[PDB]
Amino acid sequence: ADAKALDELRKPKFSSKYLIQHVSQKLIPAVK
Amino acid sequence: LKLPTAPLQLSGTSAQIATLLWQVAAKENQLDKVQDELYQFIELFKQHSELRRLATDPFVPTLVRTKIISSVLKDSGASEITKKLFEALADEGALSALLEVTVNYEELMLAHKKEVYCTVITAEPLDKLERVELTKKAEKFVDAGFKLVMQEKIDKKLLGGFVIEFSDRRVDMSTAKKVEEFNNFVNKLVLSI
Amino acid sequence: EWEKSYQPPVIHLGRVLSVGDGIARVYGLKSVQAGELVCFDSGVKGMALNLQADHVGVVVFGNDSVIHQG
Amino acid sequence: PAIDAGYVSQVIGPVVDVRFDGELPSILSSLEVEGHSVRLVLEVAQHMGDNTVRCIAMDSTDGLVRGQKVVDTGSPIKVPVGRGTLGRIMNVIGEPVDEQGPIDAADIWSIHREAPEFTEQSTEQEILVTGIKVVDLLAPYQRGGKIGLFGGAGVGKTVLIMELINNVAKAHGGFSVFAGVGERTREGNDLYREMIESGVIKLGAERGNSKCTLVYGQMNEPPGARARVALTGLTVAEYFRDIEGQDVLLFVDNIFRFTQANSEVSALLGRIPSAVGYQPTLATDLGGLQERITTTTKGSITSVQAVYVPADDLTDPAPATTFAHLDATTVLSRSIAELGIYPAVDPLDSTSRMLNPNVIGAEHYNVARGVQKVLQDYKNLQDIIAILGMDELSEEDKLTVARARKIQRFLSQPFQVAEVFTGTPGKYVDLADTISGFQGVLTGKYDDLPEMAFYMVGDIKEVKEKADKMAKDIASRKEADNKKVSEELKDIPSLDKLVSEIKEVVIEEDDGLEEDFKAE
Ligand SMILES: Nc1ncnc2c1ncn2[C@@H]1O[C@H](COP(=O)(O)OP(=O)(O)O)[C@@H](O)[C@H]1O
Ligand SMILES: [Mg+2]
Repeated sequence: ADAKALDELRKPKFSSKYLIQHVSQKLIPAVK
Repeated sequence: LKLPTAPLQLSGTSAQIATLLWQVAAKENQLDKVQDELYQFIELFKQHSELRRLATDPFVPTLVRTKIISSVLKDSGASEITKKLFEALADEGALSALLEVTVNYEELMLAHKKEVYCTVITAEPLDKLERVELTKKAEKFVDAGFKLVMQEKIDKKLLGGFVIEFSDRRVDMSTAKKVEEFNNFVNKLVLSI
Repeated sequence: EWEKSYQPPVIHLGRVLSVGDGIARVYGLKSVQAGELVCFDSGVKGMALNLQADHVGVVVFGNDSVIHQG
Repeated sequence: PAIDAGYVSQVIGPVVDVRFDGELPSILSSLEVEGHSVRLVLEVAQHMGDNTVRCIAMDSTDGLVRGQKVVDTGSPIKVPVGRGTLGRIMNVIGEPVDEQGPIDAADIWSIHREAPEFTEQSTEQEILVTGIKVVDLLAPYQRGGKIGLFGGAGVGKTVLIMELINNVAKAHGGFSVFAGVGERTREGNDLYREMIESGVIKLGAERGNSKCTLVYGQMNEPPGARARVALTGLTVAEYFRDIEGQDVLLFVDNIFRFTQANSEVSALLGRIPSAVGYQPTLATDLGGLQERITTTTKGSITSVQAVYVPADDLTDPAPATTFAHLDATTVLSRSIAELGIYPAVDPLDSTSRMLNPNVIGAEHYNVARGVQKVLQDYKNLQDIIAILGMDELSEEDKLTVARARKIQRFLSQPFQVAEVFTGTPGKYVDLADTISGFQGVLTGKYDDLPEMAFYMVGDIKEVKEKADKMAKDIASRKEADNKKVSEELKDIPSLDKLVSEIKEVVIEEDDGLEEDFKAE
């Protein structure tokens, strides 16, 4: 699925950062 | 060949990917690792524009999208499950289905973690004897041995009491609806008696 | 006697996805029966006609101009 | 019991989807629903591809929740067949609905089976005399063939099939099976009482001496049940043909209801519709039924299948597909039923493969072809009689008009079962007598007889007898009408003496409706 269980992903809920930290520096030469 | 059964059945074509993902990560017992990885990918889609351009643009070729999702997910300790999932979902342009495959995966894991949510909405901040007496009356609405959590919201429209929001059933034990059903019960008798 | 016998019952509710052309695509209602008389919040009744896998089709016994999404 | 216990996924009317975790059933197999009010039997029609079958429900789906467990039987819908079913009424799943205990079952046969092959077919042509004049004259019924009674909505194809039951089904020697596919429930109760009163159905412990098995899925049943009751009647008849090895009868009422039930189901399976609104698989479903009703080498099934036409339309595809599967066709028309003719057999559209000069004789064949020729030359002149009148025709044409008006009235016949509402007693005509009668009217031996003497009489004696009766009563006259009504000696009492004889009923205080509503 509904909208009520899909709006609640707009708030951050990872509780770990081992993916969004490293690949944020890799993505820009990958699209370059 | 031998896949463990999902705790609750679900819908098609986006919930089936979540069913297969829960089955595979339950064969590997990484059921909370890949949930964290999918949450990280949701926020990663939120952060940058060159990644959501891989899911909303229809003029990106599938070769560069497959090679970008492989060469990005080569490293950083990513699971084999999430890597092969994103490879298969980027080969077919199904990266926009991430936001509604992870919700069905969360419903599946919430069925497994044996934990059901609720939300009690009130008028005053609850005190500790109000709360421990609330849990005994709200547990009688669950149907097995679960871990029903109790969320708190405050809304001044109720004149005391509590309303339980289970996201599928609603128990209105409030006084504002008690007096609302009271004034409806009188006026059906004054017109008659 | 109405207060000493007053238990507010648990009610399984569901949202409305879309309304138009004499149907109400109702989200949820996992415990509804095919042909069960459902009752909207505006008072107008309905019948759970098409129990689909992802919603419940509800025809509206009355004017559907009082029914919104949500 | 985690595996082999599926749950209901979705419900669209009479179409139920079951989703399994493993070992989906084969198509055309029967499922059982756990915790339903009646025993609701599903039947798998498709595989939807997400571990999901798409079932047709043999009862109502009102009250199905999308969490109900559904077990598998691992078999199709299997009905109790044997000699013990003789005298029982069965629904589409083989239960007795006549309340006489369970069915004494020799074997339990499924309703889905392959048709008998090409080498098992029999090629035999012997006549079946029915006593009706139009059937035994213009389209003689094959003994062991297929018979379709077309025509729709009040032309008399359900009266005609009761007349065929009453004529052939008692002088046959073999068994009979009546399969009521979507006709009235009242008609099934009428046939049940009329077969108990006639002795082809017996009750008690002497049930086995009966000669008729009833299978009813009548028109109150949901479209899952009406699509399968013809197959159940076929399984009951095919046990007698295939295992008992003896010749039966199989009167299927309203075989259009089979095609219509499959069209009501196939609207909700999401298939693209064919011509005027039917399913795409009309011809194959009707072939897979109708090719099972065949006479093999070991036995015979002589079927009389009433075929309802929609809105009197023979170019509708549901009867026009059925026209190819029938040996002898008996088309009924409403334009002849509005002329008072009964049975309203259309003589220039009802054909048979038995009408051949090598089989039934050149005398019967030439009489039938002459009758068809006279009626067709009459039908060519109908507009000329309409606008220009009878007073300008040729001599030969206004002789063929009189001969055709005599044979149209002569083809009508009072029925042995229709006298409940018409008064005229029914006349069972022999074959050679009606052949000789139509030979006489074709040659012209009865030109000077009145036309209404031919109406509603059995054979060539009774037309001259009705001419003598109806041409007495135009010249019959009595003088003073011989009343002797007044002054009857100790016969008529007074009016108040007859009033005092009447017992008086009491009036029980204004409908008593509250006393027998607070009782429950
Ligand atoms: N041989 C007949 N003689 C007189 N009336 C008939 C005859 N056959 C049929 N009818 C009339 O047709 C009516 C019923 O037709 P029916 O057999 O029910 O056709 P259908 O089943 O298509 O409606 C009866 O009320 C009856 O009056
Ligand atoms: Mg009828």
